[PDB]
Amino acid sequence: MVRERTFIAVKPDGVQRGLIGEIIKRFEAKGFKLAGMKYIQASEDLLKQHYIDLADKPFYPGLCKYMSSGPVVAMCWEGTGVVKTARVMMGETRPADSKPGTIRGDFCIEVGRNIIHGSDSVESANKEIALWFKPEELVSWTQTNESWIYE
Amino acid sequence: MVRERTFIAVKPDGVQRGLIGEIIKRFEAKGFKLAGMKYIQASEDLLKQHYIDLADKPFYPGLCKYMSSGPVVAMCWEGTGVVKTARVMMGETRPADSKPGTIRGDFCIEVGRNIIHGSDSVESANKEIALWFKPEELVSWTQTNESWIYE
Amino acid sequence: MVRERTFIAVKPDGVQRGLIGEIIKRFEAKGFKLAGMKYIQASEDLLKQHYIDLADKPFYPGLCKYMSSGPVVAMCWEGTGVVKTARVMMGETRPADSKPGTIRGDFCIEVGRNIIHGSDSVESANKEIALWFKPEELVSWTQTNESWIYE
Amino acid sequence: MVRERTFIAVKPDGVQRGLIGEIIKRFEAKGFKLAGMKYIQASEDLLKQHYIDLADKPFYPGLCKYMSSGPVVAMCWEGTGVVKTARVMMGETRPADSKPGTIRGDFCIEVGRNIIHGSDSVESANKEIALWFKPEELVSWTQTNESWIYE
Amino acid sequence: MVRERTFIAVKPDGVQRGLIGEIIKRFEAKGFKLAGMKYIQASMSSGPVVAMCWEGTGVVKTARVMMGETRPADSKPGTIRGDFCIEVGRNIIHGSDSVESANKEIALWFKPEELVSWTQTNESWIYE
Amino acid sequence: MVRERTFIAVKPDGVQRGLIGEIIKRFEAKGFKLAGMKYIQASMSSGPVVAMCWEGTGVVKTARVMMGETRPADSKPGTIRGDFCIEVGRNIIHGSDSVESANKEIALWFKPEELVSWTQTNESWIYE
Ligand SMILES: Nc1ncnc2c1ncn2[C@@H]1O[C@H](COP(=O)(O)OP(=O)(O)O)[C@@H](O)[C@H]1O
Ligand SMILES: Nc1ncnc2c1ncn2[C@@H]1O[C@H](COP(=O)(O)OP(=O)(O)O)[C@@H](O)[C@H]1O
Ligand SMILES: Nc1ncnc2c1ncn2[C@@H]1O[C@H](COP(=O)(O)OP(=O)(O)O)[C@@H](O)[C@H]1O
Ligand SMILES: Nc1ncnc2c1ncn2[C@@H]1O[C@H](COP(=O)(O)OP(=O)(O)O)[C@@H](O)[C@H]1O
Ligand SMILES: [Mg+2]
Ligand SMILES: [Mg+2]
Ligand SMILES: [Mg+2]
Ligand SMILES: [Mg+2]
Repeated sequence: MVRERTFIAVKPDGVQRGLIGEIIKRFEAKGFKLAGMKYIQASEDLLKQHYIDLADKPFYPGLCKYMSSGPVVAMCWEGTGVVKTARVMMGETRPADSKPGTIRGDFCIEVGRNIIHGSDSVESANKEIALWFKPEELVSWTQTNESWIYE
Repeated sequence: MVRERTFIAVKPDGVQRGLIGEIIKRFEAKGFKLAGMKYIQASEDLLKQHYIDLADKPFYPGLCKYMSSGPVVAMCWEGTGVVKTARVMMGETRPADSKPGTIRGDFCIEVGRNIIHGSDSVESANKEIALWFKPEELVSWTQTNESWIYE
Repeated sequence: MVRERTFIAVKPDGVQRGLIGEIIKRFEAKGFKLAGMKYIQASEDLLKQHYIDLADKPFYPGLCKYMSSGPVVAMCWEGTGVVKTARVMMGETRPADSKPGTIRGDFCIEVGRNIIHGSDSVESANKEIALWFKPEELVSWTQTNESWIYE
Repeated sequence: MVRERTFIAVKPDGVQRGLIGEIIKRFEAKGFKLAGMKYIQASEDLLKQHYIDLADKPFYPGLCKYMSSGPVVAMCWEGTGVVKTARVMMGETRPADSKPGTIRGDFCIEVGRNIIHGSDSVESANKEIALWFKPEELVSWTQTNESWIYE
Repeated sequence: MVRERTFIAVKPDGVQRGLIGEIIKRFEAKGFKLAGMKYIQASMSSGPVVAMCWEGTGVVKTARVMMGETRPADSKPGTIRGDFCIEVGRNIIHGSDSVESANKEIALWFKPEELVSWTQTNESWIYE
Repeated sequence: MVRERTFIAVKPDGVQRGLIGEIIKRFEAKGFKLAGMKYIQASMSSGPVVAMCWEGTGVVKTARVMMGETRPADSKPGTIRGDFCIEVGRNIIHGSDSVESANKEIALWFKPEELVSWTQTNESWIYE
């Protein structure tokens, strides 16, 4: 019964500013299915791998330390088109360019404090999910209202 | 003053997923006036006429079938530019193309389970409202703060 | 498959103050099932019958005229214990004695403007539902998530 | 400073009815600190131990069976008086006796589908937290505005 | 008609934790009328407070009910202190405990210029 | 650090329709800092307005985005005008259109005493 998945994380600013439930609420209200979830303080080296494609960018060392500075909520969300749709729901990388109604549009201001992460593509999602989740931490179950979300 | 009216329906998935109140609340908040409301399981005959323009589309027979599967909330809403504005508030026909902040943007995933209907034009609204409501079932009244909504 | 029902109405102040959706939202969120709904401007004589047991009270003539002064949303809600549970959700007859968290506790101030009505007992509900609803206006359907509300 | 901790679980009906975010959001809003969170379909063995005190109750075997039917959200929350206060926020064991404003008061109907669990005491919390979480899975951190929550 | 009035303040912890709008929304939703509002660091004085005067039938006692008990521990869910805080020294909001207190507190915090006379157009749907 | 500041007013239709708290909650949620607040009938003057000064990086243009277009008809859902109103003459809120406008509007509506200097303790989670 399996459907596309993506990796979503509430960043340390999201946790510190009390937005975990508000963020999850939006993904539930959309009809997406929660397949995995954990709360951790990730190591700086874990984040260096998560953001490996950015290793040469000037903000990278500070981004990885920052993302390891507090707990994060790591999540796997599942549904048709969830990878691209979640990005839409978050807004742009820069909150300044994110529209009201989006998570970043509604809740934050700066690119370095943009509360949330979502995979940018299916292949990125597959890598990120495997990096953060062990296979047994991914739950298979079926939403009773699946009939009303998918024909 | 009598203003423009549109026909809005909460589809069976919208009723089943408990979004009636949320949808009505968005229209009240916007400033529009409720002019008619009933709750029915519509006949397939009625829906075939409702969607008569799409009678040759592949999805037509399934659409009408599905829209008559359960109760819907049928509404008439009144206010300046309410036809085009209600459509903006719902989003695009496909939720995948709808923006966060809109009803479909926030709440659903698939074009076949897109929780709500709105007339696409004034002429469409005139036909639909007459199809769903008897004249005696429409309510004319004046919002006390209508002067804070309209100059 | 039938379960207890009650009659709930959004009074004219509830409609005028934009609380229809907020009220319905609360009954949906609770797990109750919407069985019937209509929007009407009820006659003063209909209300005189609705409130017949109060015919000798000083506020009665003014209460019946008032309740016929604007549109009301008439509803039948269904579920285990719904009659008594809905009253709890509304608060006391007097908003002054209704606790925050209740509909009257949150949204109004005076006994004569207390936004909502609910049947006080099963026998009252049976009478009120029959007075306001024709039998065909009552919808039989089954909430897909009934399994998660009732064991 | 290390403060009191409690074990809180979103039950399978709570997950299925899309109330994860809403529940977490209430605990964040109150000022409590998230100290642990995982998402699992628990073994029936684990639940039999979780509820071991109720092993002779008629509802016990069905309870454990049901709690292992789907994924639950397992949580550790931290703060002054969090054990007794979390229980207040959920309501009474039976939703019928729970007040509007509480989680069960707002969201459910039956004692067997009462969406959430909280430890009934500190000693119960110590056992439950150890049963559901390995030491390495609990997160110690400091809320930046903790000084606006505690003097 | 000028109705009963009470003093309500969002305390510095209320301002710091971003609860100003949430508190105001509750009093507006209830049907009470905002009569006065300012934002000041008074000369507790650990930061800005929102000082307010709300007006309506029985607003003094009702606003206290809406806040919850003095201690959040004794405050019920649905109330402001019940939903949003934990400790007695960090209980986010203040409300006058009587008409006399209210009258004194209003006079202390507000100049008469700062109490605005107006009528909610929906007043006839709130007050008989 | 003193950051950029803009003038925002809840218009009389905004006050009359009970949207003050809702508007404030949006600016608090976004992470902007309330710098000044009053409530007055200015000498449009058809009733009370809530006058505010909000502070943060890019607050002038961002607050305009949060409001939506000048006309609610062109305002998108999610925005204040998009969610809550219909006509251009009843568009509930005002925001300065530039830093220069903001500076002038703030000076016009607020005395320097009424701009409170403070720091959100969560500032380090909003600003790098
Ligand atoms: N110019 C920048 N300055 C500081 N931080 C940045 C910048 N660009 C990106 N970041 C941070 O790095 C994270 C990952 O970057 P990237 O993968 O490019 O964006 P996204 O999160 O949209 O996929 C961003 O979410 C943001 O927190
Ligand atoms: N390609 C499609 N496949 C399935 N159902 C569709 C498709 N396109 C439209 N529908 C359904 O038919 C309904 C009516 O179509 P249409 O009138 O074109 O759109 P709208 O609802 O936006 O007015 C849509 O709301 C949608 O639920
Ligand atoms: N003392 C009173 N003064 C004015 N109106 C009243 C009074 N008591 C009751 N009412 C109005 O009459 C309605 C019906 O009264 P009743 O059936 O006694 O209360 P309830 O609505 O709780 O069943 C109330 O909801 C209220 O609007
Ligand atoms: N009489 C009952 N019938 C069915 N299930 C029950 C009954 N009483 C309790 N339960 C279930 O067992 C759970 C555990 O019981 P208990 O520990 O007594 O209550 P609480 O959950 O409030 O701590 C309850 O939350 C409820 O879901
Ligand atoms: Mg990237
Ligand atoms: Mg169409
Ligand atoms: Mg009665
Ligand atoms: Mg127990």
